[PDB]
Amino acid sequence: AFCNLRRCELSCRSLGLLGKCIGEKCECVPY
Repeated sequence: AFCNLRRCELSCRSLGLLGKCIGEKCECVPY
């Protein structure tokens, strides 16, 4: 099913950065 963006954000929040949905998948923003 389509990517949960809010779940991806919280999963990146563990490290201290936000999340991006990238095709059924999740990556984070180390800017």
